Amino acid sequence: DLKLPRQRVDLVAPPFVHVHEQATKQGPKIMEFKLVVQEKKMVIDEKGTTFQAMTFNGSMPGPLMVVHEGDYVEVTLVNPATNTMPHNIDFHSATGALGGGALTLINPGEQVVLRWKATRTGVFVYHCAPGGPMIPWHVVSGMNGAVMVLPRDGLNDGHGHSLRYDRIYYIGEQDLYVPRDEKGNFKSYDSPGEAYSDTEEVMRKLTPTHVVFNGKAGALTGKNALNANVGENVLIVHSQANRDSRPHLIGGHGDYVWETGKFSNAPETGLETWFIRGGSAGAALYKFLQPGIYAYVTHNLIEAANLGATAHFKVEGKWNDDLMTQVKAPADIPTGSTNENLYFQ
Amino acid sequence: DLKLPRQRVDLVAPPFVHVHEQATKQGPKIMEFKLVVQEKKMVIDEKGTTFQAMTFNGSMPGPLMVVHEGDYVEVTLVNPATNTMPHNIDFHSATGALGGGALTLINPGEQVVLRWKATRTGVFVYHCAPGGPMIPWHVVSGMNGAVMVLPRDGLNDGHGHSLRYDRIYYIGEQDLYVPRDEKGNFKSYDSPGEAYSDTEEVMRKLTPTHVVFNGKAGALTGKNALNANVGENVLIVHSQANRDSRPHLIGGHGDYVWETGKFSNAPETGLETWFIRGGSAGAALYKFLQPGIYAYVTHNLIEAANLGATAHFKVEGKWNDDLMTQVKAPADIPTGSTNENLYFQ
Amino acid sequence: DLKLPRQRVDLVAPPFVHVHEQATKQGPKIMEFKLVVQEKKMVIDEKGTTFQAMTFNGSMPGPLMVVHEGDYVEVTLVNPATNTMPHNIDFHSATGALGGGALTLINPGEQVVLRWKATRTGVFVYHCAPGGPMIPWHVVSGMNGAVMVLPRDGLNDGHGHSLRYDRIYYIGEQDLYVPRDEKGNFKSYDSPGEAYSDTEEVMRKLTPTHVVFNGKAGALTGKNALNANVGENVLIVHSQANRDSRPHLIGGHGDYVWETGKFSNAPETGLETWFIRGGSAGAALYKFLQPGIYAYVTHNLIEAANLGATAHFKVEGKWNDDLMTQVKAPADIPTGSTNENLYFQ
Ligand SMILES: [Cu+2]
Ligand SMILES: [Cu+2]
Ligand SMILES: [Cu+2]
Ligand SMILES: [Cu+2]
Ligand SMILES: [Cu+2]
Ligand SMILES: [Cu+2]
Repeated sequence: DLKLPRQRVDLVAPPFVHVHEQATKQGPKIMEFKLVVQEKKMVIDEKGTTFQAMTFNGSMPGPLMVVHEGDYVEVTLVNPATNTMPHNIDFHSATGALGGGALTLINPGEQVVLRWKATRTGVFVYHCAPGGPMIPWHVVSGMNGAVMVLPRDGLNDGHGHSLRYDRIYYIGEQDLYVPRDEKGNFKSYDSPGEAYSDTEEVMRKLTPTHVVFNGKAGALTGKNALNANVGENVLIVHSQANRDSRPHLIGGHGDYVWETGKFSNAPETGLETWFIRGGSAGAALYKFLQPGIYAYVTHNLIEAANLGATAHFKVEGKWNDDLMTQVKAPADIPTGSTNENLYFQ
Repeated sequence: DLKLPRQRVDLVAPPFVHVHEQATKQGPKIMEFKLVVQEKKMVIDEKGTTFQAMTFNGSMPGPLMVVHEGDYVEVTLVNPATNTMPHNIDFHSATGALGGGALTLINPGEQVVLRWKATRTGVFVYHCAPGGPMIPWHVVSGMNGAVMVLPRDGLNDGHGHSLRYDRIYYIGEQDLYVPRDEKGNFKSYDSPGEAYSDTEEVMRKLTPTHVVFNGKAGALTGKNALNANVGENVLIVHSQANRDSRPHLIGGHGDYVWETGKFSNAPETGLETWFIRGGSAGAALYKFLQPGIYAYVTHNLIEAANLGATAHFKVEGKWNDDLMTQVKAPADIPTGSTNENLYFQ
Repeated sequence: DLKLPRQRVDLVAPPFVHVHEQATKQGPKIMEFKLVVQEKKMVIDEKGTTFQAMTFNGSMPGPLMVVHEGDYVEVTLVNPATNTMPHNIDFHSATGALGGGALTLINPGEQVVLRWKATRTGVFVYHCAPGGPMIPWHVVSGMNGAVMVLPRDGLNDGHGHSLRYDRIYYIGEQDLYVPRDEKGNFKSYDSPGEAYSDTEEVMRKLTPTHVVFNGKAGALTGKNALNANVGENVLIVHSQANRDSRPHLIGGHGDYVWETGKFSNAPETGLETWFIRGGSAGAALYKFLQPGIYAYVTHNLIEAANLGATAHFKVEGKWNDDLMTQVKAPADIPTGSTNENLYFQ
């Protein structure tokens, strides 16, 4: 007997986001989304390591859902008969029944329809959580995404000023636990079930083998770099359903950062590095001031450079020599420079 | 020559809390507490693994002490002659002498009386800290608790509105470092001293074998679930004296969260997951809106499900279908559903 | 064509800081700094373990640079011909070209001059970042420091009150990854290049062998303790370029803490323990109220006591028995004390 208008949303693969309004004058709606569970082998690194992944909608992360405060979110969760395990969904945005997990457990060949009222603003994790040890294993197998619940008036700076983004990207970070053989090579498996025992042993020691954005090392570099232009205000939503992260935009800042990810809280200003606690989503606005390549990392630089957790932005525009300039290009060290007379010698 | 009234406090075992007022019109008092050190073997997991524990008042965590701003806290620390090691106490709430550690070192058969003025509001860790390597070892052996210093006016939302809790629970999280034999079995020892060398080796690699609430895996599940009712505002104090945590109430939120734990700072609103930095206590208020089981975890879900760090709430009340409802129970996937035509196939 | 006055800054070795003003009436200047890369073997622990370090200005951390909002910072980066590797510098305070890394890559025998406008207030990390796996390896080899960009009006409490420090100390925390032989002994190498392969293997498992302040275990204890006096307001700048930390002043508090480190954000008040996300600098003011030894730690107490991460303050002044006093010195436990009748027995 919820007599509200219904609006179907077509989800898009991360790091892109389905079309939505920021500020709206539309009243509350039943926002209809479909998530289809896909268990499949995926490539996770640049050497071609494969992985028995479990996904919402075939991606790591699952897609970003966007609704407004006071909307109702009606999610059809589908578990195709080609899958081997039960699945469900827990929305950190939702109230009751373990986030909906206690209402969405489906076997292969089943679907279920959950509605939750979007009473809490912010970016939130959603993840599979079937029970017991299956909870971490489904989540670190890739079954996690995020949902953004925007204020109807859109974002503000917590000091009565509207904030509008020109562009939005969703960065889902995934810790992966890939078994190795005696020789230190990553092991391949024919099913998630066959990988489980060896994978739980790696999981137990809490140290990922891979930490990736958008499902694989290099996913958001080279050809798949994130585009932007000088002057654009870009919202960067970052989620980590299992493990902490410390995002940093190399050559940039977080102009406005909700590191705990909830828009009822004023953002922090001018951050270098922020913190996404495992089990949450956060968000950072930045207005690009300079063109060129930016690397977006977790600033555990070992994770960023050696375990997969670097994305790139390619920003078009004119260089601003006032903000930064190379005064003198690399040149031989004079004489007659008196390095040798310095304090620390 | 402190001529204030004296009030003796009877401590209770966590996760319960001794009777106290929130707002008070009482003036500053000397609040008298007794903590008795108990070294003893304890069971820490559901397979019956034992552990040479060191405790305040026989529990992990030690009990929650509750006082008001400007009270004086007079702690009798007792180290019974049946114990084998010196102990002391460091109050993160206190000013001077390493939190009182430099004034409370006692051998077995000794007691000492420390007074500290409650000048700082919030929830704080207290822990043993005898010196050198004994500091981490006493703390990760279980010698840590918390103290709450309430404003005399009780809690507020940082925006001039009173916040009152119906119910308070203290969740002490403990990282444990249990040696394993060649075969991967947990080792048993006859004394804390005999366990030390092997335990320090595990401690050095920074990866707990167990992460538990109230001293053991399963301590706050099944029969020992935390009770609440729909409409109750519940304060959840969480401490971790050694290692970070990211609390999350599955199916709930943090309405008001002091993740750094200090009531001179406005809480954040509507959090999904918060962050307890090792060496601190934090606190979250939540008003239950839905009945049923809630799991309260660290949202490193590997820690939560596989290393012990899950508690349950059992909440009585009437389900609210407006906040969340199962629109359609699990059913076979139509035909004629066109899964196969979806974008990500 | 930047026609501003030029001011040369003489850097000093951490934990000291070069002379500067807090509030200034000086207009924007070109602030000239020189950083000289020094690759050298350094001692990192109390057992004399050596390490193939890479440094700015021969120290871990590199020195603290201090400027004011709207200054321009003109950095001459020097890579002497006695070094073996290329180096560069990334300023988290700077906008564009990967923080300046994309404008400062120099071979041994070269120098380069970078200018960046100090548009963002706070404490920021600077670090070497040559590209790819060399980024973490240069950073965890010691090539990181910090820069403080003060408001021209100096610090404030975010509530319109000026905050002034009597004394400033820069604590650079360094995670180190030292290979071990079959026997568990730390390995020595003749060059950074020869250490690389074995070091990357340790780095990959994300668990430091050492966590140190000012480059070595014990660097800021005993003779090299940090001095202060009762009544002094001390600013403690803490940086970690690669890995999280949770600073705590044992026997003290953070009166005013910018844990994300950016002065456009009001500090938090009265913290026990704060959080420095890897890849950032934060800062805490404290007014000493009590004399004596204070230990300043990361409150992973295993790291603090067993991997090197403890500093000391030695504070001169008169003890305040009102804040804390030993009511009764250690004494035998009465009879007739009824320990045995207590709840937890
Ligand atoms: Cu699943
Ligand atoms: Cu969750
Ligand atoms: Cu002890
Ligand atoms: Cu402590
Ligand atoms: Cu370098
Ligand atoms: Cu960086």
